[PDB]
Amino acid sequence: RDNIQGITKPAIRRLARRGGVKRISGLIYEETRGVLKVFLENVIRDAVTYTEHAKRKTVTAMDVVYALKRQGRTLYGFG
Amino acid sequence: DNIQGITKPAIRRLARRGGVKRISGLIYEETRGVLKVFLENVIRDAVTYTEHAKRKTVTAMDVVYALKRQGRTLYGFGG
Amino acid sequence: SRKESYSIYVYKVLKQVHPDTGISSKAMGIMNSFVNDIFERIAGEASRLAHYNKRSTITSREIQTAVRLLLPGELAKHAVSEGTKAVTKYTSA
Amino acid sequence: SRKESYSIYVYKVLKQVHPDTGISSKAMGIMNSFVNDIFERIAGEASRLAHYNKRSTITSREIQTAVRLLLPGELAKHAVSEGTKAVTKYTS
Amino acid sequence: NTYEHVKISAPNEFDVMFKLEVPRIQLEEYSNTRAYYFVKFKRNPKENPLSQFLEGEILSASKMLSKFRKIIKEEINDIKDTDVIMKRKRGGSPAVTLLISEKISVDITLALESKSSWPASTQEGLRIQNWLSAKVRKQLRLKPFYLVPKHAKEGNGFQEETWRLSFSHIEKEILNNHGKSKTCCENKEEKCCRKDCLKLMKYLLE
Amino acid sequence: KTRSSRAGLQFPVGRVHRLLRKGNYSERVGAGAPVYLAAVLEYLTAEILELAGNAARDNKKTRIIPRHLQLAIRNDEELNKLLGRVTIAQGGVLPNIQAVLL
Amino acid sequence: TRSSRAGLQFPVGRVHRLLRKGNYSERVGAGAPVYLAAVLEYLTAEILELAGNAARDNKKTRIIPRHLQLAIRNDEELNKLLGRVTIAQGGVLPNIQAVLLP
Amino acid sequence: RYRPGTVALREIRRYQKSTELLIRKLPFQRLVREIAQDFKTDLRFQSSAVMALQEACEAYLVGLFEDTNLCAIHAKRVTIMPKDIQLARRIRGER
Amino acid sequence: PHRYRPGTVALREIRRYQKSTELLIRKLPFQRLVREIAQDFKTDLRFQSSAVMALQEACEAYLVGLFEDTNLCAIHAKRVTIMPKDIQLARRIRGERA
DNA sequence: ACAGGATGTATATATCTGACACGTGCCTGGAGACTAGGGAGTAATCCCCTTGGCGGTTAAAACGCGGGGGACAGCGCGTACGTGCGTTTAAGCGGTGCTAGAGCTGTCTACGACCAATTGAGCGGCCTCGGCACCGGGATTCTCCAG
DNA sequence: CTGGAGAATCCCGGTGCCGAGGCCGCTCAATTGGTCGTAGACAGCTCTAGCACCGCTTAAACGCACGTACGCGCTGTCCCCCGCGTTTTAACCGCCAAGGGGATTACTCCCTAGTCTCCAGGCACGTGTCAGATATATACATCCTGT
Repeated sequence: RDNIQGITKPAIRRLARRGGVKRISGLIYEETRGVLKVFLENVIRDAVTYTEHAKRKTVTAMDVVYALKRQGRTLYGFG
Repeated sequence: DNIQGITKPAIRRLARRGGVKRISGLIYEETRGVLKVFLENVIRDAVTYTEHAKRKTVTAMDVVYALKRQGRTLYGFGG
Repeated sequence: SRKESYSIYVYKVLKQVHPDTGISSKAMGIMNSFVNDIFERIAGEASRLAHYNKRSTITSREIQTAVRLLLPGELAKHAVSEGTKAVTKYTSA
Repeated sequence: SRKESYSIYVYKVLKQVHPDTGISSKAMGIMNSFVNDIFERIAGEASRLAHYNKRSTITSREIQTAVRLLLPGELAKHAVSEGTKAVTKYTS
Repeated sequence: NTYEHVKISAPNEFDVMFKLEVPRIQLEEYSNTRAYYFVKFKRNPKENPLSQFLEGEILSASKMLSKFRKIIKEEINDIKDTDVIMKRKRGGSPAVTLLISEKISVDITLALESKSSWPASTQEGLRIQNWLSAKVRKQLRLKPFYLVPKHAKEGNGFQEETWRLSFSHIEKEILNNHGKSKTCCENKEEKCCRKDCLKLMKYLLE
Repeated sequence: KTRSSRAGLQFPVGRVHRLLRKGNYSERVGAGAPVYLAAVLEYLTAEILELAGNAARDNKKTRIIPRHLQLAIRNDEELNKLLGRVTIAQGGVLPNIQAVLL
Repeated sequence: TRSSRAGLQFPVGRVHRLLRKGNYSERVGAGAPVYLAAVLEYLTAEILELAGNAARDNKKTRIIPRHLQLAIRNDEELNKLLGRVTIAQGGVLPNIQAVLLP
Repeated sequence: RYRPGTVALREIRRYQKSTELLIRKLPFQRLVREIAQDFKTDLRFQSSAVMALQEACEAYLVGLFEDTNLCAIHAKRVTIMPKDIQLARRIRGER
Repeated sequence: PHRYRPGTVALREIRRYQKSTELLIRKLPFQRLVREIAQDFKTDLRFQSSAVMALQEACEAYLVGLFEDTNLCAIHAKRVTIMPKDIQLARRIRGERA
C-alpha cells in the first residue's frame, strides 16, 4: 500500500506537458494513477508468468520485453 | 459512380445499427472516404495474397488472412 | 483432399453439454476458425517460449504458461486446472 | 559465452550512409532489437505464407510477398526493388 | 544568406543565389566526371511538388531553369518604377541575367540545398585540419551542401541533366574565420594578409 | 485404445499431436502437451458453447446461429477481453442504446 | 562469403542459420536469406539515413535514440509501420496544438 | 407525425437486433471491383469473399460509428460531425 | 509581482518536456510499486534493474500517448482543460474499458 | 501600438570521461564441395463457378416541403487551477557488504524420432426430418393534442 | 399534465420449404512396439549481482493565497436535418450460358538437407581519444503593463 501514491502530482503534470496538455483537472491524478496501476498489473502478470516458467527466481529484462511483445506495446533497446 | 453507390440512407442504416440518433449532411462524404481507404487497404493485401498464389481468383481465405494481419480477425470462412 | 475440421469434435462437445441444442454450418465454420485461431495463438506462444528457454521440446509446462498468458484470469485458472487434471488422467493411464 | 548481435553490420551500413557519424550503445540496442523484430516478422509471415500454400520451402518469392504484405506501400516498393536487385546480383 | 562579391573589381554586378529546401536525394555520378551528379529524389512519402515537376527519375535541370526563367520574366514585368528586363540567357551558364535599371546586372541562380550527408568524393577534401582544426572540419561537414546545374560540356554533351556541387557558404565562413588563431583580423596584434592577398589576387585576375 | 479415450477427453489427441509435429513449432513435442492443449481447447469450446447455448435458450431457439455467438462472446467480459479483436460475420452487436439519447 | 557474393552488408549465412534454427519451415530456399538480408539492409539504410539527417539537423554527430524516435515519427509511412512500437529513450515529436497558441 | 428521433430509436432497436448486411450487395460489389481494378486489372472474385469483406467493412463501420457517437456525446452533442470522425480515427491511429 | 498569464509557463513546459527525453517518474517509487505488485503475485522475486528501467520506459511512453489522445479529446469538445471523462473516452476507444 | 525590464534559451569556452573505434587472439559456424531424395515445377486434364445478360418485381433512393430543436454565439460569473512563494521530503548516489541464485560444466536417462505393421476413427456421399421464414390477425407497446 | 387515439410492433398459428442429423462405406492416419541418441533433468560450484544499508545532498514534492480565465449555465436564433410523401431507380431473384481458371494426378529433376573439413570472419578483450555534458558568461528570443 501507498507505493501507488508514489506517483506524484507534478510527475503526472510533467507527463501532461510532454503530452501537450495545457490545463489539468484535479481529478486527473487519481484516474491516471489507477490507469497506470492497471497497465502495470497486466505487464507484471505476464512477466511473473514468464519468470515462473523459466524456473528462476530473478525477473530479467528479456522477460519484460517478451511480456511487452505479447502486449503489442513493443519496446526496443533491451534485447 | 460506385462511391455514390454507397448511398446516404445505407450509411444512415449503418449508423442506426451503431446507435446514432442524429447525423450531419457532411457525414456521408467522409464515410465514403473512410470506407474507400479501408477497402483500399484490405483489397491491397488480399490481391497481394492472390498474386502470391499465382492466381487470378481472389479466394475468401486470402481476404481472411489480410484482415487477420491487419488485426480485424473474421471467423467462419477459412484458415 | 480431406478438409480436416473440428466439426464432429465440437458437435460431440455440444451434445455433451447441451443435447437439446443444434448448430448451423456457418456457426460450425466459425467455431472451426476459432479453434484454429486459438491453436495458432497457443502454439506460437509455446514455440516462442521454447526458443526463449532454448528447449527443443514442447511439454505441458509450456502449454500451461501459454494458457496463463493468453487467457484472462479465472478462465486461465480453470483451464490450467482442466489441463492438469487431463494430463494426470493420461499419465495414470 | 557469445552474443548474437547485428552491431557491426549496422555500423557498416552506417559507414555506407553516414560515414563520419557516431551511434550510441543504446541506439545500437534499439537497432539490434529492431532488426530482430523485423527479421522475426518477415520470417513469421513467410512461414505463415508457405503454410497457406502448404509449401515446406521458404523461397525468395515468399520473402518478397511478405515484404509486400507487411511493409506499407512506397517503402515496400523500394524494398522489393532493392531485394530483387540483390538476388539477381547473387545469382550472377 | 551569403551579398556574394564574386566580382570584386566591379561590385555593380551581382550574382544572387536562391535556395530551395529539398528532400533527401540519391545522387548518381555522371560518366566518372567526379563533379557532375544526377539528382534522384530517393524516396519521399510527402510528395513535394518538385518531384511532381520532375521527369522520370532524374530531376530535369533544363525544365527547372526554363520554368524559373518563365516565372521571372512573367513577374518582373509587374515591377513598377524599377526597370528590370530579361537579358539574354546565352553563354551556356546559369544566366537569368536581370538588369536593375542602371548597370546593376543581377544573375539569379536558384540552387538546390540538400541537408543530407556529403557524397563519397567529398570525403578526403576539406583539408582545414592542420589549417583550422579537425573539429572545425567536422562541424563544417555537418553543414548542408548545395546543387547547381551545368550540362557536361565535354565536346558533344549537350543539355545533360547533371548537377555540380557548390561550396560558397563554407568559403565565406572560413573567410570570416581564417587564422589559425581565432582572433585573426579581430585584435590589433594579428592583422594578417589572407583577406588582403586574396583580394589582391582576385582583383589582379579580374 | 485411443489417446482421447485414454485421457478421457473429446478433442483429437492424434490430430493435435500431428499438427504440433508437422506445424514446425518445435523439434520435439512432448506427449503430454497435445493432451494438455486438447484439454484447454475442450474447456474453451465448452465454455463458449455453453454461453452460446444459453443465448439460444434466451432467444428460445434450439440451434445456435452466429448471432448467438456474437451475443455470447460480447456479453461475457472475460471472453470479450479475450476476443475483442475478433469480428463475427453476421454477428451484429449487443443491444446498446445510449441513455442520453432517450 | 555469400554477403560478398550478393554484394550485401548483412550476413546471409547468419540469416540462413537462424532460419534453420527458428523453425519457420523445414527447408529454406537459397535466395530467401539473400532477399531477406537485402530487405534488412534497405530498411536499416533508410532509417539510419533519416536518423543521421535529423542528427545533422540537431547538429549532433552521435546517433542517440532521440534522433531515431524523431526520424521514425516524422516519416508518416514509417510511422504507419511503427505506430505500435515504442522506442526507449525516445521522447516524442514537438507537437503543439493550434488552439493553445495565442 | 412522430417526434424526430422516435422512429430513429425504433430503427436502432431494429438494426441492433438484426444481423444482415445493410449495404446493398451489387453497388458494394461493383465498388469492390472498381477498387481492385485500381490495383490489378481483370481480377475475379469469389462471391463468398465479397460477402465476407462486406461483413468486415460493415463491422468496422459499426465500431467506428459507436466510437464516433461516444465522441459526439462527449462533446455534449447529439449530432455527429466529420470532426468527430477525424477524432475517432486519430485516436484509433489509422491516420 | 512579475506574474505570467496562466498559459505561458504551461507552453514553455510543453516545449521543454517535448524537447526532453528523460524519465519523468521518479525511479525509486516506481520500483516500490513494481516490487509491490510482483510481491502480490509471487513472493520474493528479485528484479533486474534494466527490467525496471524498461517498465518505466513503457509506462511513460504509454501515458504520454494517452495524454496526447486525451488532449485531442478535450480540444475536440470545444474545451482546453482535460477531464477524467476524456481519459475514459480514450481508453474506451482503445478498448481497455469498453 | 509601442517601449522596457525582465526571463528563458541558445552559442561559445575549458574540463573531463566514459564510451566508441580500432587492433589482437582465438574458434566454431560458414564455405566448398559431394551426394540423396523429395518438394516443387510443369503438362494435361475435369469441372466448378464467375461474368454477363435479361425480365420482372419491388423495396428503396431521391427530391420536396414544413418546421423545430440543437449548434452556435454571446452574457455572465463562479471556482479551479496556474503562478508564485515558501516549506519539508526523500530520491539519488557512492559505497561496502552478504549471499541468493543464474550460469557453466559435466553426468546420466527416459523420451521422442523413426520405422513398421495394423485398424478404427474420420471423411464423402447418402437420405431425412424439425427449424426458420413468411403472412394475416390478435395482443401488446407506445407517443401526442387539450379543459 | 394527466388521460384517450391511433400507428407500429411481437407473438399466434398455419404453411412450406429446405438445410442439420445421422448412418454407410471406404482408408488414410492413429496406435503399438522395439531401437537409438540425445536433449533434458539433475548435481555441483563458481561469482555475478541483486538487496540492504548509510548519509549527504538538493531538486523536487507539498502546501497555500489568489486572480484570472476558462467552464458551464442561460438566452435567443435559426437552419439543417427528420419525417412523410411522391416520384423514379435499380437491386435482386432466378435463369442460362461460355469459358476462365482451380484442383488434381503423373512424371520429373533440380535444390536443399546432410556430412565433411578448413578457414576467416565474428566476438572478447584491451585502449586512446572523442562527443557530450558539465559550468558560465553572454546574446537573441519571448512576454506583460503603462500611455
